[PDB]
Amino acid sequence: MNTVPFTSAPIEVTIGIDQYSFNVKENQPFHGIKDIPIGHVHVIHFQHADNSSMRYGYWFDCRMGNFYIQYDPKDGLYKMMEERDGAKFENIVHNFKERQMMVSYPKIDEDDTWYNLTEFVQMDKIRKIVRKDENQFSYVDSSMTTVQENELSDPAHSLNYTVINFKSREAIRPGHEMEDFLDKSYYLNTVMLQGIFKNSSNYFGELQFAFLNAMFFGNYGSSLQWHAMIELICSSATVPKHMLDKLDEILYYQIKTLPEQYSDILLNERVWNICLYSSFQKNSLHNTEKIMENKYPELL
Amino acid sequence: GAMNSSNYAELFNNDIKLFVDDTNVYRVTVHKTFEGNVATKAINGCIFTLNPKTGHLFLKIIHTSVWAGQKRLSQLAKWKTAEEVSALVRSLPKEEQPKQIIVTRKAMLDPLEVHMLDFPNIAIRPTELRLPFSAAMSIDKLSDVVMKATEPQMVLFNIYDDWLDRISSYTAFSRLTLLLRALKTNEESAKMILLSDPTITIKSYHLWPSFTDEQWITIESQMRDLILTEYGRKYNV
Repeated sequence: MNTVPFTSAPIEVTIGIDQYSFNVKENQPFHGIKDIPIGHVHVIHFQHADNSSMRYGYWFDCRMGNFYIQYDPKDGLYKMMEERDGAKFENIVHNFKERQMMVSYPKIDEDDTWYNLTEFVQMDKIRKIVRKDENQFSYVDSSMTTVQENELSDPAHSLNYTVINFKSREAIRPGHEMEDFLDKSYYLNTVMLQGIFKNSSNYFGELQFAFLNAMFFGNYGSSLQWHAMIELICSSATVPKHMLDKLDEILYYQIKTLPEQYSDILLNERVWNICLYSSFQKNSLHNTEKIMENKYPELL
Repeated sequence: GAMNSSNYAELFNNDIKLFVDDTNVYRVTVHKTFEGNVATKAINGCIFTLNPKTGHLFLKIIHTSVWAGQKRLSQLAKWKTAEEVSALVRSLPKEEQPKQIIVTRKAMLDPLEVHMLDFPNIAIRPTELRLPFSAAMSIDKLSDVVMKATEPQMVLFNIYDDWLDRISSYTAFSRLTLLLRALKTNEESAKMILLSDPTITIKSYHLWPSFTDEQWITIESQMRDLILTEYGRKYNV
């Protein structure tokens, strides 16, 4: 069980850790988050009480170093940093725990929600989508644009999701225009799975990371990426059976976790209607179709 | 985006453009089978590809053999149309290639866009205009070459005959759309109006009769009257 200490909390802020969240008051003696489960990526996220615009946060894995949060009064945000001195860090964490100034990652033992949302998400893949190679952790916020969004403007601060475009030469083989446009199996299996992702795990990892950025930061380009990756599979007549079974589970936990109040901005009516009712895979997502029909029948 | 009443003069500027109409590509007669079920029999069709500035018509005849053993023919017809338009653009010298293609039906946008990915500088556009190009098979000489075809064939026409010697493109296109609108609303009546006076003939190298300027005005008036009558009938107004 790992710890992300905080130097202090000088400004009033809602703090998120994965799917949990806590209100901290201006100058409240809050010194961080303990009992963080080893074995998963995590995201620690922020919304200032005074500016409910700019949700922002840090993807990290405690196996990769000792990480703390410290408020920067110049840049006006909670910043993640690495402590390279192992003994200084253990000594800081031990004091804050003794003084019980830390909230406990509040995991219910029965509850596999975070595992289910992050099954294929790897910290090494996050660091290729979010490029800042001098840090072991990755910053994301509401306003960051995707490489694809920039083509249709600062590359340093962009989300480098794999570009998917159904009306592109990459997607359509010369002489198989109608076939490749109505059945995207070629684009999914040869171009994307064998060509770029190499395996279904890396594909699912990017899909899951795009969803979580959409949900935790309301990042619009992430939302577009998540829908595109769903639609490419649902619009393919030929998908390995294990990928369909696993997609059903992934989407089930995503729909189960989505705040009921955000379904109107985070869910694309056209894509979901097409995927559940018209697509080749319309009969292949039983768990996903049941939770969508019971929780968001309006959208459908 | 879409071509409408507001951006109408753009049709007659010096940027090469083509209208594509796919409404006569897939044509059937519906009949009873011996067992009393219904079946279709396909007949020859055509893609109607028109430069509205020059009057040049690229009539690609669609022979019934292209449908043999194919499923979902009304969907395939949109893709076949896009394949043939794409092949036509690639067969034209660069300086003759269109800068825009306007499709008369929105269902042609995705098929044409996907066939034309090699031509990112050619804009594919829909239109708000309700163009009567479906009535092209009411022009006797176009109907005759489609129905006699025994194989795939491209036939070049000028749908304005020699009118551009006397009138602007704008005026030629308005005359064309009025003739086709009449032919579409009441074919028999429209055709009586065009051929009633036997002294006015159709030249071997033309589609329409050799009307003087004065006779075109009378003809245009008869077509307007035909259209408004049928409108009162359709709508009991």
